Amino acid sequence: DKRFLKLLRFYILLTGIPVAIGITLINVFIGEAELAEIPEGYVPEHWEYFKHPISRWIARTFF
Amino acid sequence: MLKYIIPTIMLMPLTWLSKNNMIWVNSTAHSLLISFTSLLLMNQFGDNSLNFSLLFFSDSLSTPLLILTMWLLPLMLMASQHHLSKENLTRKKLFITMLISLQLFLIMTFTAMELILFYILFEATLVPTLIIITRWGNQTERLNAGLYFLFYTLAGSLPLLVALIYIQNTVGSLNFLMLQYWVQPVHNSWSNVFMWLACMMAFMVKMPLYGLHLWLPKAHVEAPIAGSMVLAAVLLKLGGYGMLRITLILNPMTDFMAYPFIMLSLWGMIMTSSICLRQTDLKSLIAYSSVSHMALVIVAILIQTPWSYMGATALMIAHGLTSSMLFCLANSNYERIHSRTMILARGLQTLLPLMATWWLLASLTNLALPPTINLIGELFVVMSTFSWSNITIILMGVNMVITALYSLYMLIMTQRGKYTYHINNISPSFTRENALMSLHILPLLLLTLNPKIILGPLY
Amino acid sequence: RWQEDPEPEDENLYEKNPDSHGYDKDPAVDIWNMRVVFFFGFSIVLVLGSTFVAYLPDYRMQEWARREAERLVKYREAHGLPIMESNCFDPSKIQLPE
Amino acid sequence: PNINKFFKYLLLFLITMLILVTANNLFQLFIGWEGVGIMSFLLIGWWYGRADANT
Amino acid sequence: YLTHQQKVLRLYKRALRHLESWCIHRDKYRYFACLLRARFDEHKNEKDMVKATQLLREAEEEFWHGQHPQPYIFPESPGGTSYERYECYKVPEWCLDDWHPSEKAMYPDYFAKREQWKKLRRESWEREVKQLQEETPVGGPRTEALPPARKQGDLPPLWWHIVTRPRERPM
Amino acid sequence: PKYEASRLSSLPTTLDPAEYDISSETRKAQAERLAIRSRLKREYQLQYYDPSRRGVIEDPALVRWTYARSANIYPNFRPNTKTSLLGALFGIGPLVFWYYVFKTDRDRKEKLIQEGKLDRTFNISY
Amino acid sequence: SWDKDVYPEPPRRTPAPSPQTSLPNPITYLTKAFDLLVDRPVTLVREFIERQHAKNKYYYYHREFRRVPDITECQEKDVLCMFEAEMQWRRDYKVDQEIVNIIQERLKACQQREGESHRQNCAKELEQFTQVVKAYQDRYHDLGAHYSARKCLAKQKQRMLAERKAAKEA
Amino acid sequence: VRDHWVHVLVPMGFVFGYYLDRKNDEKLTAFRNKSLLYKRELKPNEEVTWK
Amino acid sequence: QLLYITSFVFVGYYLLKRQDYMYAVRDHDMFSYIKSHPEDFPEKDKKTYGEVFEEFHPVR
Ligand SMILES: CCCCCCCCCCCCO[C@@H]1O[C@H](CO)[C@@H](O[C@H]2O[C@H](CO)[C@@H](O)[C@H](O)[C@H]2O)[C@H](O)[C@H]1O
Ligand SMILES: CCCCCCCCCCCCO[C@@H]1O[C@H](CO)[C@@H](O[C@H]2O[C@H](CO)[C@@H](O)[C@H](O)[C@H]2O)[C@H](O)[C@H]1O
Ligand SMILES: CCCCCCCCCCCCO[C@@H]1O[C@H](CO)[C@@H](O[C@H]2O[C@H](CO)[C@@H](O)[C@H](O)[C@H]2O)[C@H](O)[C@H]1O
Ligand SMILES: CCCCCCCCCCCCO[C@@H]1O[C@H](CO)[C@@H](O[C@H]2O[C@H](CO)[C@@H](O)[C@H](O)[C@H]2O)[C@H](O)[C@H]1O
Ligand SMILES: CCCCCCCCCCCCO[C@@H]1O[C@H](CO)[C@@H](O[C@H]2O[C@H](CO)[C@@H](O)[C@H](O)[C@H]2O)[C@H](O)[C@H]1O
Repeated sequence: DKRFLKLLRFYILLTGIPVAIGITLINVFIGEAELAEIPEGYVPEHWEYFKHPISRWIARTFF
Repeated sequence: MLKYIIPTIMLMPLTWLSKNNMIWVNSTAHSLLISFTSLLLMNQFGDNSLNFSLLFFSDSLSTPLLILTMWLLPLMLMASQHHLSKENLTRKKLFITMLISLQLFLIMTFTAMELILFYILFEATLVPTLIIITRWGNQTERLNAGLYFLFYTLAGSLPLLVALIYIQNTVGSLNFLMLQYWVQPVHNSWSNVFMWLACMMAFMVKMPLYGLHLWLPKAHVEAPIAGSMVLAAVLLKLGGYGMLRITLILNPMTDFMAYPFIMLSLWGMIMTSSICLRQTDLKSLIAYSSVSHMALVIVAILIQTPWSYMGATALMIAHGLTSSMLFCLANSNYERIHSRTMILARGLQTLLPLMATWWLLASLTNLALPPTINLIGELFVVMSTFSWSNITIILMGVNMVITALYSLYMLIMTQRGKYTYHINNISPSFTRENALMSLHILPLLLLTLNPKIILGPLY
Repeated sequence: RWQEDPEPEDENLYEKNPDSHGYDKDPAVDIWNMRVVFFFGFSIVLVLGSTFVAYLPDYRMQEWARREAERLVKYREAHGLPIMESNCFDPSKIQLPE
Repeated sequence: PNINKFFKYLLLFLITMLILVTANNLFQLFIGWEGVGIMSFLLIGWWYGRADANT
Repeated sequence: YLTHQQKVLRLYKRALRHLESWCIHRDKYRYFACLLRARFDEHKNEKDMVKATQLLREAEEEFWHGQHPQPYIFPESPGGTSYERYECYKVPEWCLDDWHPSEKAMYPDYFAKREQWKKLRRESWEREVKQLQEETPVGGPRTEALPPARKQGDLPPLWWHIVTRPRERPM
Repeated sequence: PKYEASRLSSLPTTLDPAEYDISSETRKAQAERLAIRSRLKREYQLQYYDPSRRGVIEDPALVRWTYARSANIYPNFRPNTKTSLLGALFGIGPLVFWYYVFKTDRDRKEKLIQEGKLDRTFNISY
Repeated sequence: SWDKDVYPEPPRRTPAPSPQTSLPNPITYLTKAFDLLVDRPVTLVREFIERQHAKNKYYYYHREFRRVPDITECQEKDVLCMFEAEMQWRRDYKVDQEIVNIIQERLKACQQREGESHRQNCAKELEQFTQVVKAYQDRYHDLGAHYSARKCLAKQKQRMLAERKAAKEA
Repeated sequence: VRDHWVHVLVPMGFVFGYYLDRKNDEKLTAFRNKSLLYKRELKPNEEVTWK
Repeated sequence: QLLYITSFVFVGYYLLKRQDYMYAVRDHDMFSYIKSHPEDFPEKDKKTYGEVFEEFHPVR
């Protein structure tokens, strides 16, 4: 039982720490988009209608 | 959906071309990768569904069921590889092939745009399921359980075939997007009463509705663990998913045709919940618990309100993980004592401390402790049936009491008290077993942090 | 009666391998089986999958609807219009029977 | 021997009560409502080898 | 299965314990304990057993009327407040066979001595079975009683689960 | 004041008049009961104490009990005036009862809504 | 940060401290300690983060949906027109849910803000909540889980027919 | 490698499936830039609005 | 194994050709008959949903 919990803890943190650190760096050194009116005659890409950088990347890459 | 159909198909050459000793490792790893990619189906819009092509579409209803389906396959391989260890290699691969082919049919079933295509795949799932129960079930009664399972389904599904073909002749299409726009009201007549019954009974038998449920306790007591997991988690939901779709074209006749089936469900859930208090076989008890939980889903679908449809969807997902957990927990005891009798091995918390925690967590979700998605789904149904008729709260409330009693009774009887003196082979929980339990409960409890993704189209 | 093999005795995996994870009799296969399950199950699907869900771009347009509602409530109250009307559709576009 | 678990259950008991007392909506209140009930079950049946405690 | 004497002596013990529950105070209980003992003493030498049975039956009816509804119970007696309290801490000795080698390594002396007991159990078992065979009538045993060992070096038949049972306060 | 037994409160053994009137025929029966119990005890203890055993001591009494409580019922079931009347009384009756309770409640509610006498002022969730 | 007209707030009126005691106010000193120990370090970290954000300014937009013909202008069974009319109706339905939520939020904030005087001082918010709920109920209530623009239009016409009938007999 | 060549079957099945899903879209472009909601004018370098 | 594939494909190709031709003939026959009998296939007068009356069935 002790071994399983250590293994479960290790594999959750294996990617859990890189993701937690990666989000903190993204939030600090990139930041969220700021709301702006669509400039006249400009057509935004579908991924430009979202605020968070990770959300924009998800929509751009996969959706 | 081809990005999921083809890699699912590729699991079969992978299993057959693997090294003899790597069939479980390879099939488990790659079906987890498929499960990972299934999260791309979360691209859902507020107005329109995700319409891939002429054959397949996904919306907020089928998407959570698709993700549950693809998640269950690696869990089923984990659960099966131990009791199949003695089986010869070719028959091990045939077992895995039946599981893979079941997933292929299921993902096509939940995304089929045309209702007759949905029918064929809805029926195709019987074949591998029947083979799994009758070929790899343990006891003599698996043959009878196979027959009851097969003929209960076909007795209802054949009339559905006639009704579906009849609808296409009259309307010109069975495409579900087309029916959304060309649906016409169903007028009162004896012809329409039987069209309604033909459109619904097949899904009722699968749910199962109280009175047509006797095949399900049989199937579970005889199925291998993987059979029980897929039966409880997904195959029951084929009925709910089917009902949620076909009720579109049955209005307003459902207003009065639903009454007998609401009475059977409302009273049925209290009967089946009460029955659980006296069950002597652990698998049979969990099976009767499913009938009670799914009676709520039938009521929710039949009263057709936004709150009831959201609750029905959440309940289907929540019950899928919980009932699959409970069967896996019961099976892990079976692999030690080789009996399903609940009263045989007692006081297991003294011998298996961590497994008793999984037992506690599974029981708490089964009785719908807030804020689990089990409770969210049940609560949304209770809220909507109260408006339908205030008196239903008495029946809903009584079932909540009985549900807690039998869930904790199962926990108390098997885990607490004194251990049985002569049972001296209770070996420590394996890493595989602990991982299997946590791969059920952890996604279940994580869904509480973002419930909207399991609430369905009405969200 | 007939010629049938006796029932074999159930084997405890821990006897031969006290470190067994319960996946396989072969210790090397047993450890690999544990690793794929734990890595692809927990590290990938559950961690990255949970992260992916957390950042879904406005799932089903709930956030856009709130922004749109704010825009309409602002414009309607500025111009002295009803915040919401009982009629979803313009009556001038409807021809009642009789 | 399980004093550590005992103090964890006492702390969880207290947390679910504070959720109950500070809740501003009925669903949040219900979380604390049922939480204290379940923590009562686990602490009343602390000595689980005893049938009377389980009852 | 109870003789007349056993029934009388059980009622005497039971009646005194309910009397003590009513009286509470030791000096008061001593006074009425002697009065009750006198009542049993007057009919001590009854010979007509029909009369003795009638006296016992009437006494039991008297006890039922006058019993305490909430008598004192020793804490660890059945129905007491500590009954079965420590059963959750009692672990059977066979569980040590499943310990990981590193767990066993923490108690090298305990497990060396444990192997001696297992050896003693193994080498004694065949003789224990044989002794029970040759001492049991044809139609199987008629009572639950078990015999002692007869020779030197023998152990009493079926001793393991009595000798190695969990301690009453195992933690 | 005599003891009155009930289903949920048995007669105390010390007040049982058959407890004292014990014949040689009744002592013979008690001896035979103790012989069956002792024979089963020995059979159990020989396996329970066997050092080489690892597993479960299958108990036929437990197997018979679980078998009787399920598989053995329908074969020994006879449709007759008792099971049919109990089958109807507690099988169809509750469904008909609840149908009328809910149907009557919903007809009353629907008639008030159509006439505009049911207060639904803030009812926009359903 | 948000539009004050959409989420209005009365001008806040705080009384000035007016001690009638020689004892010091412990809250005054804890406030100073909190400002020094908690707020200032927190503010410094935020200002560092805001400086990084100012180096990477980028924008996102609120999607604009052009109006298309509604279900009233669609020929029967013309799925192409029905589809565009139906999707628009679904978007408006989601917007109307959030408009009710904004009004409910105003009502709930007034109730807390006005304290024991809320029954009198929140009349305007209560009246607005009552009207929008009535309007919302007329549009969308009773449509069922399989709702649509078609069913919404049918409900409206039933209401229009009832209103005309009553007006005639008057 | 002869040891680990089976591990490409499912990943290649996903790539092939992904590719065929995109091919499916090329047959459903009858309304690309023609819906009343989204129809607009093409940007100077744009050939199609989506693919 | 190669001839099994080739034989199936060869026969399959011609069976598919007949399949498609038979469906082309069905459409050709149907459209000609509709042209020959305009009186049986009148061009439908289509009303909008604003003009069409549908009953409302509340779900309450
Ligand atoms: C914790 C790890 C999680 C892994 C999954 C997420 C991986 C991707 C993380 C986000 C990557 C960066 O995200 C991306 O950054 C740039 C900002 O520089 C944004 O790009 C935007 O701003 C930049 C200026 O910086 C300009 O190019 C432009 O104005 C605009 O495109 C993208 O809209 C955003 O989506
Ligand atoms: C839960 C996690 C799921 C894990 C899934 C793992 C499989 C991932 C499959 C990746 C498929 C990427 O597929 C490819 O990605 C690139 C990103 O450069 C996209 O790139 C394009 O995105 C959009 C499309 O309008 C536009 O900005 C532009 O055309 C281009 O940037 C392509 O549209 C897509 O063809
Ligand atoms: C033109 C139409 C015909 C198209 C044919 C295309 C594929 C032709 C494949 C020829 C090679 C097949 O290879 C033959 O089958 C399997 C898989 O390799 C091998 O044997 C197999 O045994 C077990 C699985 O049962 C595994 O250890 C491993 O998959 C492999 O060793 C045989 O030792 C080999 O002789
Ligand atoms: C209402 C919609 C669904 C209706 C479905 C009804 C169709 C019939 C389903 C079961 C078919 C099984 O077919 C046959 O049934 C009988 C009992 O019924 C089984 O027989 C079993 O029950 C009978 C009767 O108690 C016993 O005598 C027999 O020993 C036992 O094995 C047969 O072994 C099975 O071959
Ligand atoms: C994107 C796709 C991701 C798919 C992930 C699939 C994970 C599959 C895990 C495979 C586990 C490793 O499989 C195993 O590894 C070792 C080292 O490479 C191989 O080679 C081994 O052969 C012998 C052992 O008999 C030794 O020399 C040594 O132990 C090792 O070199 C084995 O022949 C192979 O069976």
